Amino acid sequence: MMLGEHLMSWSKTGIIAYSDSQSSNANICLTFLESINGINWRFHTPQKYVLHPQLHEQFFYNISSIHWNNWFSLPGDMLAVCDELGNMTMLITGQRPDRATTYEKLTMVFQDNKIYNHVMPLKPVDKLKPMNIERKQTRKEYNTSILEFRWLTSSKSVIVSQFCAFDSSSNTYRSRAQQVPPYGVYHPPFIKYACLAIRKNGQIDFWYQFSNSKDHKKITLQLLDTSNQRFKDLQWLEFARITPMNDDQCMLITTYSKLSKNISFYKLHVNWNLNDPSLKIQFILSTTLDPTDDEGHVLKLENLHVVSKSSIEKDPSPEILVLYNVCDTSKSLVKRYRLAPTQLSYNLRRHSDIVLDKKVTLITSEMFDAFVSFYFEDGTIESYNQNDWKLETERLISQSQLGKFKNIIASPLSAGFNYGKLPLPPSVEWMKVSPSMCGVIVKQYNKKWPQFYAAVQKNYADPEKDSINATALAFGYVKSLHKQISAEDLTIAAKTHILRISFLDRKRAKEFITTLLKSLYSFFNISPDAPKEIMDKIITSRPLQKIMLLQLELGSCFSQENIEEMARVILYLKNVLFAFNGVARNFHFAIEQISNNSNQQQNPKLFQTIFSKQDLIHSLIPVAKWFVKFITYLTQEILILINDPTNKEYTLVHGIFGAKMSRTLILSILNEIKKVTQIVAKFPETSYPILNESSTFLKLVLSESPVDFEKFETFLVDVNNKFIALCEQQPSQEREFSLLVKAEIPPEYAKVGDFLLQYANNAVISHANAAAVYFADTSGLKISNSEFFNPEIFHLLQPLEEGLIIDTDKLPIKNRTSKSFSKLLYDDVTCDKLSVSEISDGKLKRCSRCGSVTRAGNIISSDKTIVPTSIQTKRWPTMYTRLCICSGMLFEMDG
Amino acid sequence: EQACDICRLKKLKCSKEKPKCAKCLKNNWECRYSPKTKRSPLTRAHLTEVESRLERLEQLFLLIFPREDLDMILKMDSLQDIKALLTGL
DNA sequence: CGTACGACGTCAGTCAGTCGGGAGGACTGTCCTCCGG
Ligand SMILES: [Zn+2]
Ligand SMILES: [Zn+2]
Repeated sequence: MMLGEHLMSWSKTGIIAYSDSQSSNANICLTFLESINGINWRFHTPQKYVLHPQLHEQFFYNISSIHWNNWFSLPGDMLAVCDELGNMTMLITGQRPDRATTYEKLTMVFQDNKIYNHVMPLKPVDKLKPMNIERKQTRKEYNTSILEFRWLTSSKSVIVSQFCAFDSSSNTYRSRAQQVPPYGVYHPPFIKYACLAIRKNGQIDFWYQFSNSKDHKKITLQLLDTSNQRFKDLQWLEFARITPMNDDQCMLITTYSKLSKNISFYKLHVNWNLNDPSLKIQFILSTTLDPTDDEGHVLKLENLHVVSKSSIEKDPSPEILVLYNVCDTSKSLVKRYRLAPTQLSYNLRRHSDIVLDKKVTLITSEMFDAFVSFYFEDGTIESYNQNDWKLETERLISQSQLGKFKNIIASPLSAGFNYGKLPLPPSVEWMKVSPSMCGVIVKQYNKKWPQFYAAVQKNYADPEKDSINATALAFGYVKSLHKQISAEDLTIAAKTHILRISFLDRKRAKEFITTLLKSLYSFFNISPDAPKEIMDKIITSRPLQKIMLLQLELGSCFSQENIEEMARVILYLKNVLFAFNGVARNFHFAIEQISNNSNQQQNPKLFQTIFSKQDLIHSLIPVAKWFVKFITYLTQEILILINDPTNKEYTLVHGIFGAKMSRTLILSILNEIKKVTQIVAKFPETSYPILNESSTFLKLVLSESPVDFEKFETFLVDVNNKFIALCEQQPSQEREFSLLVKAEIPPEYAKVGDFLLQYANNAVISHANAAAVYFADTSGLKISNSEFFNPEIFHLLQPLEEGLIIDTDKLPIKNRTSKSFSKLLYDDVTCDKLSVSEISDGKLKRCSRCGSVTRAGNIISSDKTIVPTSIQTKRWPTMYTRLCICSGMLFEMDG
Repeated sequence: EQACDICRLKKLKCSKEKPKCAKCLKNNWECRYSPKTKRSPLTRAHLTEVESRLERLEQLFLLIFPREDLDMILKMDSLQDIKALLTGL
């Protein structure tokens, strides 16, 4: 039997929504990947929901297919699920009727049965009271049973990369990115969205919503536009695959009706241009299938998968891959046809025939990858590229090395990372290769939780292959960022290989990270050795929220190591950057609002405006405490390092000062701090003296700091000048990487390391209290991973043979909840202590990536305000409602 | 005769010399002499070509749709509106 | 404590600069009459 090609859908934001067929109270499930202890990973708790046609005001039906709107450049949040009865239920996540919410909470838009608008936020089944809903099975394939669902993209363009080649002239890998113009059918901006569904009887549907209205509209037709309804209700289409073509507003509805035993072709046309779009249909061609092969063995059509081919490829005609299996023979033939117009001096031209040695039980086309996956019976997967149908896992062996471009690599699968012995399809409910092809998702009958299998490499003892492997995994992320994919699957696969390397030689594994991340900069045309102008662009760049997160996970096992610590402090400094400069721009505009709105004092709008002006500065005080607490830690390490320069465990101090933008970034923070204080002094609060406490406290905390900022300001300024003249003395680009990522100084520059120890003592410490800073309480900075997760789980739990992902059932009884995973003591965004009330209310969020815990995006209690009051004010924590500091997703913490 | 782009835009006497000129030179600006703009000939034969084709498209338009619609289109500047008009058939 | 002086801030007035209506006027092309072929 054919597997569940569309039972599960990995949303582009990481949400895994899959069909549920075992629970008697729910039919759909939601989950996602989260980190257990920074090393291992586990799936989140399943959030079960029940879907029935009568949610608008009772038996529910099974789910037929799940289609996340991750196609092209769509945001990927609006999930539309079609049940077995044919009703299309549309669920929007990440939004509420009154406010914005996280990505694990659902909401309805409209229900189809006639279509009507009814906004209602759904609730989980477990939390909901026991209802009188029973699992009625719609075992009948109705006329309205949707065969294939397809989404419609907008007019936006998508920029991706095609492949990379090894430039032997420079001994480095080079990649080229080509913009992909939209092809097929795209909906205009004034339409909120559009979608198309083909029903098993031939009736077509076209749901759309106007961006300026709430009412939904539906337009329906039928494929066989004959004068008789006798044949209208006869088109029982076995396969109905919709492949958009380069023709404008055209979709090739390749159908195979067993009534006429021919693979009929159709063309669908839509005129967008507020009038309703007009739908047109035009029959084109019909052909018969071949009965026999060349040698005399008969064939049976197992599947009809047509590839969604763009105009980039040489021949844009879609590949109609009609699969045939020679009976009683392990061989399986895949005949390829292409549709072309008939030329004078349409038709199907046969190119060639491809023989496979194992029977195929499932075909899935990858998105934005052009990869057809052949899920054979024995569990092995052979992904053939669309360009040449050459096996990706064996392309390197058979590649013609000689030429201008050598070692053409498109994915980490080209290196040789092959999946292990997957479970047999009979026991498997459904499979799906991960988006980056690094692993496969398997759902099992007797397993209540999804499994996971990663790629392995047999020749891990050969050291000469580390150069290729690091480059191959480097390009894997390059495509993911361009497609806005989380790429959490690729992160797990990279760590397992590194772990096996570190078991034999720990020194070798460290160099693997450095070479791997270096290729990312070359691929994206970003250079850490560039002039200072580009350096400003780097700090604001999104990738550092993810590329730095790579070493945050790839370096977790290395205890007492500064690879992850160096990335976290820079990453948290970015959060520190968003704090002051995020509000410095906001506070600047408040100055002008005072003068122009001074002509109406008694209005009820100015009083709330005045109150909000002095309330905002109050919330910065908890952040400033961690800001001062951070600079003291680095100054404390200066005194310790002088006595014992040979201590390798304290080498993190070198990298922090070595970073070039960090010295400028702190100077900019000190600059705006001076500007804010000067502006506050220039423009103080005079109407209400009681509100001056927050403004006055800002001046006091700077003056009362144990170390003067002006003395510390000159400290980093002098380092920049000395580190620039050294570049002119000898040209080197690895030192830029060393001062930013390695947090070390190369042995060839051992003389440079001695300068940091000697000069730092006389520069700033001479104006501060030496005895006080050494004994100062700077603990609790939440810098190391050891003080993020609880000590019970901060260790390896399973052997590397069993894999890196851990099922929840194997966790300790007291450690089987997300509440016991981390230290729930301090906040991570506003850097404020968490009281018992904020802990117990269940309104705080946890990051599935770095383990951070934050109550951002929620109304703060009255005790945290300037004056206890019931007035609700939307504070700056609302920026991180859905995205964490490390670009991870934030979810409501379970109680 | 031709004044430089900037003097035109500003409406002050242009020195008009070659290459630049007094105020673009002095004031420090890139002085240009743009081509005359192509416009339709204002002859009587041409106004009549155009009035008489507009009239005949109006006459044909009225065999297809009501006069009240004539008057709407004759004023529309938006291409969506000209098309929607037609879509309400 | 009270008065006087100085300094700062605010308001008004004047000057300059710039967008703009449009005058000046060479010119394009109209649109008459009626020559002379
Ligand atoms: Zn001029
Ligand atoms: Zn000029």
